[PDB]
Amino acid sequence: EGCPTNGPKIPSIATGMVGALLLLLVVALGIGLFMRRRHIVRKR
Amino acid sequence: EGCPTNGPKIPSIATGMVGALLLLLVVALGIGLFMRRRHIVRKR
Repeated sequence: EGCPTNGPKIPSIATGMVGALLLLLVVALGIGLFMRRRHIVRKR
Repeated sequence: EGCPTNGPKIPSIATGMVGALLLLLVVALGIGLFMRRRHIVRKR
């Protein structure tokens, strides 16, 4: 209105939270599928 | 010197690349140690 008042805004650092979550899910999918596709043998 | 010239500088978005890599390594360590510590049984 007249003076600078902090409101509902997100900083730049937040970028790390988004990219982290996104990639996190991507990595999880890669590993899992890797175990499924890749065969497995019983070893003592 | 006189006019605005782009140089060797990094934007804010880069923050996502750093946090992603850092966390990525952290998560990898957690999972691994989890498998090592946690016992395992042979199941068909």
